[PDB]
Amino acid sequence: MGPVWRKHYITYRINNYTPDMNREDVDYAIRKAFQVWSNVTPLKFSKINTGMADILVVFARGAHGDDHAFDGKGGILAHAFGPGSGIGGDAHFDEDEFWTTHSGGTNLFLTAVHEIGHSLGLGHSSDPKAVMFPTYKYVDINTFRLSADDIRGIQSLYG
Ligand SMILES: COc1ccc(S(=O)(=O)N(CC(=O)NO)CC(C)C)cc1
Ligand SMILES: [Ca+2]
Ligand SMILES: [Ca+2]
Ligand SMILES: [Ca+2]
Ligand SMILES: [Zn+2]
Ligand SMILES: [Zn+2]
Repeated sequence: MGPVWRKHYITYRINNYTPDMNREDVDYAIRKAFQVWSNVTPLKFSKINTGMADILVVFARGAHGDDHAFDGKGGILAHAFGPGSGIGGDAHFDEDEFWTTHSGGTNLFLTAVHEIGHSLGLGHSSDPKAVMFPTYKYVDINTFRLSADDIRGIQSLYG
């Protein structure tokens, strides 16, 4: 009749690669960040460095055409949205910061999971084990999973 994707296919693209780390690490963090949600949600993501994508990962520094935008080390870690026009879909990371794969300062992968969840279309959870929250909490990329709470939120992407 019939169903009915929303999306099904999430083609995504990076615009530039942060010099703080080597490119492979950069796409790796984001790749894995994507892959997280792609495991729990039926959303079938695909990074294409060449072609047309649904969403775009922005890396700017300071004022990039937002009011708040940026603030160097701290403040906003990153800003992304799903269900909105224009910018909606797209995910803006704090390039001005010094992101790390290891625990270091801020973990790229960690914030990425949060913002990429926004990209799917997630209204901020209220649980500290959940990653969707507006907050930040150091999580083991060893243990690597989502919270039961968070899992309800993400299943809410239908509906
Ligand atoms: C889970 O990873 C995160 C890292 C930093 C933040 S943040 O508190 O610095 N910040 C960015 C963010 O929440 N993006 O979705 C919100 C800002 C309002 C302080 C949030 C989440
Ligand atoms: Ca910042
Ligand atoms: Ca967009
Ligand atoms: Ca940087
Ligand atoms: Zn922005
Ligand atoms: Zn957020």
